[PDB]
Amino acid sequence: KTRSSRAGLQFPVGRVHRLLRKGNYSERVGAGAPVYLAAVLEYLTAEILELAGNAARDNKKTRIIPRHLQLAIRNDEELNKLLGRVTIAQG
Amino acid sequence: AKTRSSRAGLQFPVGRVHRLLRKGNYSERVGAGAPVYLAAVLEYLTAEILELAGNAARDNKKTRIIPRHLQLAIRNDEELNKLLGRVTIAQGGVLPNIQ
Amino acid sequence: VLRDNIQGITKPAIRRLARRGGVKRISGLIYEETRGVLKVFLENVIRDAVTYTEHAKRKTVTAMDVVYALKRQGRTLYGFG
Amino acid sequence: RDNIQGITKPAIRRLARRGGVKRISGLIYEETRGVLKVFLENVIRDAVTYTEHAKRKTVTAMDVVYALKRQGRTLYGFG
Amino acid sequence: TELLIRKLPFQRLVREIAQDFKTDLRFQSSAVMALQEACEAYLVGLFEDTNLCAIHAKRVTIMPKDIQLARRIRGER
Amino acid sequence: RPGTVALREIRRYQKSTELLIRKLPFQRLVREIAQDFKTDLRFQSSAVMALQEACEAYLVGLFEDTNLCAIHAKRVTIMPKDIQLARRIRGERA
Amino acid sequence: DSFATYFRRVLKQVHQGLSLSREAVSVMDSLVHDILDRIATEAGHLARSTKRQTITAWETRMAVRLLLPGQMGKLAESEGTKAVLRTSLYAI
Amino acid sequence: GDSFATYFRRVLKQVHQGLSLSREAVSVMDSLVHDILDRIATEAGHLARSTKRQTITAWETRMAVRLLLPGQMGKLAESEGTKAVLRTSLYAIQ
DNA sequence: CACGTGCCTGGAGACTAGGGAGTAATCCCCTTGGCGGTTAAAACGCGGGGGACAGCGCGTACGTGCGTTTAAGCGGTGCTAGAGCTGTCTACGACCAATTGAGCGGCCTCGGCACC
DNA sequence: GGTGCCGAGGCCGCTCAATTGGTCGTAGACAGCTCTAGCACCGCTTAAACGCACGTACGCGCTGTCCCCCGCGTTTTAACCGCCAAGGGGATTACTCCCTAGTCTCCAGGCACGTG
Repeated sequence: KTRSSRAGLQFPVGRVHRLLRKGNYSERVGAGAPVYLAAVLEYLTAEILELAGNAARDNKKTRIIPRHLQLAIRNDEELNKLLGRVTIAQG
Repeated sequence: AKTRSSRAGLQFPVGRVHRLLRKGNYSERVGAGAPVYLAAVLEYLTAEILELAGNAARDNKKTRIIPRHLQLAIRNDEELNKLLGRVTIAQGGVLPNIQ
Repeated sequence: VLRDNIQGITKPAIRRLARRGGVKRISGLIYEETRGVLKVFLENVIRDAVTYTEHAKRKTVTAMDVVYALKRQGRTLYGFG
Repeated sequence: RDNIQGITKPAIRRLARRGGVKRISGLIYEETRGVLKVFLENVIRDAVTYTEHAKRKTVTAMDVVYALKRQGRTLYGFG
Repeated sequence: TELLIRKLPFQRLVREIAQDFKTDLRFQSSAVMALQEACEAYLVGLFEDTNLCAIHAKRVTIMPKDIQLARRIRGER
Repeated sequence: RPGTVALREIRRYQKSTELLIRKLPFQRLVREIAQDFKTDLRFQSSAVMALQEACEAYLVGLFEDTNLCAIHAKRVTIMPKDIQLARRIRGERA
Repeated sequence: DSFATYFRRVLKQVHQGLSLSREAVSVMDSLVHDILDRIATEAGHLARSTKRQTITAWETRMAVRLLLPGQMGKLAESEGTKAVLRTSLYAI
Repeated sequence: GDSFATYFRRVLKQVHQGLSLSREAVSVMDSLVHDILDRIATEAGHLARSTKRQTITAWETRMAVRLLLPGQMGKLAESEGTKAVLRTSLYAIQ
């Protein structure tokens, strides 16, 4: 029934569409834009959480902490390029 | 008199600035005072920049303002330089510093 | 009235920050320069923060204004909104 | 010829002199060509995607201006 | 990881600076914490660039000229 | 005489505002580097001019910044270490 | 308005023996919102540049290629493309 | 179609009547005014969206000017804007 | 933090209806390609002199450590400023239809300048 | 100091965008109320800053060298300018049709709570 189940994703296509409408980035928003944005956010979040989980396993902690997120972001060179001007609280 | 530029005593066109604000799609609705304020601000900015560029042209014994004088006006002044630091002006050159 | 509180950034605090940064030895004149640099950056951020608060006709500088001011300065901030 | 040699030695010496330098070492030119080529890559790879989005087979000055604006080095004389 | 500036002196510094821009202001603790984290990150980055500059000059002690050079190169002035 | 000429060259080129890269080699270079991303492309002469007048400005800014860190090290000669340090500090790359 | 549940869902499917802390959820949420905002602003800028007032799949595929460089811009494109393509298959 | 050439010439004649504006300088200042207008407008849009307000009034575009033009020039520009808004408001003499 | 449980507002499906733009054909601007002259710039070679670098010694200021001071952090305790929410009214800004003159382009004048 | 060209400047026609007038729905100003969260104060104490002695790692000045850039004259090259062909794609217009805003139900999944 839901568009997320249609696209085989987990991020909410409806929520991404609502955020796109509320942000007022253009007068009309296409139908495929929320699906594509949800897919890209899926891939990015999956990669970031994979790296953070690798860091947590290295630090032998079962929980993920903003320090682990900072290590994950600043260890991978490409994600470092994307988020180089970012400072994370308690990191 | 008529219009809004002459009503506020602004050389810059209030209506054109209003149209630009509408076309840029920066918010759903644009208030009445926003184009007037923005036209006044831009008129003052261009007055300062043009006065500085004209002074640079006079110091160069030149009667025509080219982009080089604009870059001299932007960089020599200590404030416009802060506002337009990351801006490259075509055929603008650089100030003579020789370290 | 609060006066001469720039000295609240103690010499050991700047030393700890420098050691975290990666330095090994610090000259004696680094502390005053660092206090000046911190004061300049703090003024730049706080002016935009209080501008944001004035815009909303608020009297308390909300963290959602400081994060916006920092985002404006080019140094974003995650963890507060 | 890699065609990067079009940015020849005197064409870097003149540009550095406009920079303000007084003496240039012999190994500066290779690093300078590398810097120039990576900057050109970073700008062209955006000024080409802009045309590809506009479904155009040519690169115009407006696309290059937008690409330069993305990297943070705005250009004013064009568009 | 851990805050390196003491909380109370930094809060008093922030209040003293902000009293110039708008008197009788108020700060909520989240804002002061955000400012502290941002300033610590900024100073750590600045000292990273300062150590780079010091190593560049065949030196191991960071000196005021190193901080000045790092700030001039980074753009801020 | 080892100096002097460089000083006059600096004074002349800083006062001038022309383009210091030969037009045709830069045009060929930009075409070659662009042909990788999308084959059979055409460039407006204004686009090539915009790219040239952006690359020249960036290079001259980088050379001023590397001159700062060359004189800072009690030198007058710029070396690839200076360029690498300037690019590292500016945040462009390593 | 948060992605906390979706963050936990995506974590549990990649690292079974892991959990996300509240601060981690907050920073992840802010990061995802900022990335979405950046992509949306680039898409809207592209749409205005082309004199069109719709953000379609084209204006987002050609915006992630501007934000994310070739490391994943040639891969997150591939992951994104299957998503819009799969919707067409389910409809028929 | 959309430019500011005549107004630039008018302002220059008002300030430095003896001088004249070149075509390249007209283009540079046209782009400069467009860029400054875009920056102020987008900052006022951010300010409007921050307080859950969908209108961009004079208050928003004054706070944006103060926030984006720090220093003496910002205070002068705000004074000029308030003077212009007041002059418009005095046409409420009806 | 995971596994029931209740629940409720946002997401989804069906319909309307309306215009954004996708497609096609056409005019033609201009960007690619080529050729020829000519000539300014670049590549090469060489001598020479400044300066990059390494080494050595002096003195000097800094990290370490110890005793001293101090004020930050904790934990209440109390007071109230105002952030935030709700209800209600109205000034305002989007919108349309009619009117008109301000700025743009064509065209004729004329000084600024790059040149010798 | 003398000169030709070319880009800017002023006058007129006009049209298209700005202005004027009226309407209406709602976004927002505005008043009132609440509670929460920020401010000011109390004392303990103990981590942390601070003051001093000190030896030593290290900055900095002097010196020597040898070398690697600089300047300059020469030859080669290829860039710059003028000119022609051309056709490939940029930009418009006509049309429609198909995508999307808006609205009405209808329902579930994801938010919050409880639990061992």
